[PDB]
Amino acid sequence: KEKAIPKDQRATTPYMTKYERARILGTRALQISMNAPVFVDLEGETDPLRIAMKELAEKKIPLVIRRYLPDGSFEDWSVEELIVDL
Amino acid sequence: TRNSLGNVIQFIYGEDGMDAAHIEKQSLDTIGGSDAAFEKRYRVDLLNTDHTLDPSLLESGSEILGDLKLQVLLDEEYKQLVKDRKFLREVFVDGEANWPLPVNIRRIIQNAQQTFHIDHTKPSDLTIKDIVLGVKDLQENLLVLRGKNEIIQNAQRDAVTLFCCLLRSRL
Amino acid sequence: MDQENERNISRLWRAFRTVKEMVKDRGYFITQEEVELPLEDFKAKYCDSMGRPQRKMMSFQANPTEESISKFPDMGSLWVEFCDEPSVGVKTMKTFVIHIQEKNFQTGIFVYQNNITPSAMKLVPSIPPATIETFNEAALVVNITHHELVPKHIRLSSDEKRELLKRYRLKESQLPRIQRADPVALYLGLKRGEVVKIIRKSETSGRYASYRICM
Amino acid sequence: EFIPHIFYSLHQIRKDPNNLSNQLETLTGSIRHRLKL
Amino acid sequence: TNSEDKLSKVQLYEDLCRYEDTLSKLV
Amino acid sequence: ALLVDVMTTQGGLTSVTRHGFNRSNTGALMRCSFEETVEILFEAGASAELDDCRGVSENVILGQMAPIGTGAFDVMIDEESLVKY
Repeated sequence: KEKAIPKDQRATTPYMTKYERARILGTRALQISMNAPVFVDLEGETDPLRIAMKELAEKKIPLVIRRYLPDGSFEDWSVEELIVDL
Repeated sequence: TRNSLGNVIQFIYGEDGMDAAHIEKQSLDTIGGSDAAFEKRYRVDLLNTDHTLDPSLLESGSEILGDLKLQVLLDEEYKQLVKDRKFLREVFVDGEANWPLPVNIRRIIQNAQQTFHIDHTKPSDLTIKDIVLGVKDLQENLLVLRGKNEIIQNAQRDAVTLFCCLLRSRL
Repeated sequence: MDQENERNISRLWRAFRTVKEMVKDRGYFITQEEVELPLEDFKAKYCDSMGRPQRKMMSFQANPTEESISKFPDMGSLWVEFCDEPSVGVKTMKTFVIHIQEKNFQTGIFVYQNNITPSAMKLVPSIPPATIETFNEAALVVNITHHELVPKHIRLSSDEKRELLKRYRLKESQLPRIQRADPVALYLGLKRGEVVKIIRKSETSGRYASYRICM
Repeated sequence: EFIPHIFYSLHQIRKDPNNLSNQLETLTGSIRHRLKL
Repeated sequence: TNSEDKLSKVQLYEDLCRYEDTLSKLV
Repeated sequence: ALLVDVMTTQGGLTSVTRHGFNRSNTGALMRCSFEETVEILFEAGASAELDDCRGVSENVILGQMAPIGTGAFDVMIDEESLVKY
């Protein structure tokens, strides 16, 4: 647990890349398509990808991204606190 | 920028850390031109009749004339522009002005003029203090590297030098 | 006054100025006037009645500035000596080595004209911790560091090396490397395991700083 | 201070309306500046 | 919140208000 | 700029051939991928060379997920937000 960086000493970008966005959407779409509970008010949609986008819009995806520094340490960022461009 | 073994090939990608598809050709206006044109274009003086602001341009043009702090700020700005001209002529010894850079400032200004229906026939309500402080603060709020020791600070200023030069040139 | 005399005198004066520039660049204390000494004063001082260049009187001792001592506490005085013989014999090299050792100098510069016998250079690494470096005369006429394509290099202290290594979180075998025989490395006199910083111009950002290690 | 400046600009309005529209517009802008502050 | 209510209570506040309104009409 | 920096990063001019890149310190399978396969394998065996399986070619040979873009990070579950709902 020595690798983990304290929250105050986080020196990575506070925006989320396109790769992280695509990975998160894919994971959430798979979990929804495997009958996982939905955290938002579904309105007439039957596609897991669109419901994943909808959950992302209200920032309700309960996932955490771990970013690997080259030496081996890592930095943990919640999906709620990552700024997503539109 | 590293490889599979971890060896550093570049300490920053491209030396400024910019994407290759967010870069357009823009002209640095400080390099070229004779000294007379530069002086006429960028110098403003509140005590000499030669280089005053016409009061029909600034809403508070009447009262500002003869002030002391304002001319000190303008002098600092002009010294910065002179140093920028020297540095830019040191870098590009050929004297060329068009280089690729991020953000098309001309289109942003044109959009501001088109959206707000700005009429050039009326005085504007701006303040010299506000313009200078706003430009300096915007320079203060451009970030590519977010370290905290002095090394990263020097690296980040080195990265954003030329863009700050263009930004000072246009505003 | 045959033309070869003044040709050799001018080339020797050029080499002297270049060596002074190098010693100044290594962190030592050299005045600007001494660097810009005109060739007339050089002829007046370092030539005999027949115009023969008296190299033996050009040997001098230099000491580091306050700033260099503050940055490098271990830095010490330097001695430089010229050799009159076309080829350096074993006895001359031994005498120079003994002179350096008895003066207790940490480093010395030995400039030779044409060639050095192998037995003479056998004694080069035999005096630790002193360092003996040789510079052929034909290669010091023109200062390399004054070219347009050579950026400006700086040497780094132990503290600065440690701080950079920690901040970038690296092990020294992953940085880019620079050899020993590299001309700028000889100019600066870099040893094994020393880090040199490079400042360069760039079309994209204006200025850019790189680093390298001497391997 | 804005009071004496408002007074004075008011008086050269009421004294010289025959000034060209440029002066009138600039001076009204000046009064708008003073009351804005 | 009561501060602005107290400020509106004194006459000179209304005075500056309709003075601003009158200059708005003039401009 | 990247190509030039790669070609002159080892302190000298390293040509883009087998002599320059296939004689580097990189992984054995990576180097044997092109133009000197069997000899490099023999030499790696004789010298008891250790491969680290971090490059793209080593993760393509073994049928795994290379750390390339979407693969540069890990996705993990946050229990606090999940319980909070």
